[PDB]
Amino acid sequence: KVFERCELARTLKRLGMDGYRGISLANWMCLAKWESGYNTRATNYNAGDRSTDYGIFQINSRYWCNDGKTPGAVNACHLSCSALLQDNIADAVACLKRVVRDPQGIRAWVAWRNRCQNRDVRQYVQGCGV
Ligand SMILES: CC(=O)N[C@@H]1[C@@H](O)[C@H](O[C@@H]2O[C@H](CO)[C@@H](O[C@@H]3O[C@H](CO)[C@@H](O)[C@H](O)[C@H]3NC(C)=O)[C@H](O)[C@H]2NC(C)=O)[C@@H](CO)O[C@H]1O
Repeated sequence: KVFERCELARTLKRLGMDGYRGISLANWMCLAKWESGYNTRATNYNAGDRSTDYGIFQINSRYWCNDGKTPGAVNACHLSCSALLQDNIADAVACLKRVVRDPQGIRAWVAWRNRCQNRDVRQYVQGCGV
């Protein structure tokens, strides 16, 4: 499903996203916007290493989830990539929390790096009452 901006903001806040590991909700909002357009069914196949990015947060199948088709997969989230394609994003949020705990943190998300890092992201949560 495709979340409406404020609907997503409220869901993430409710799931403990606001300030997680020091990262703001607006930053998470910007990340989701540019990674998937708030679409939980979004998938991106990377011909290079044969890995795929899954869900609203576009989490990669080589290091975080298992899709059974990616070489050298690590499955750090100990979760099937299918759970990252659900309308209910609780599983995705739990894996995202694991992803960010690694050394490079939020820099793990290229779209966030390109369109959010070092920029003003206050607009993504404006008028959402979060
Ligand atoms: C959200 C998402 O799935 N993003 C993907 C990126 O996370 C991914 O980058 C790679 O992540 C792994 C795991 O964090 C990096 O290896 C970790 O790096 C630390 C410190 O360097 C090391 O101590 C860990 O052992 C190591 N993990 C393992 C299991 O080896 C890896 O270096 C990251 N790659 C790069 C190029 O920075 C990228 C690329 O795979 O894809 C995103 O979709």
